[PDB]
Amino acid sequence: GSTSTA
Repeated sequence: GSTSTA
């Protein structure tokens, strides 16, 4: 799993 925001 991965989650990234910007």
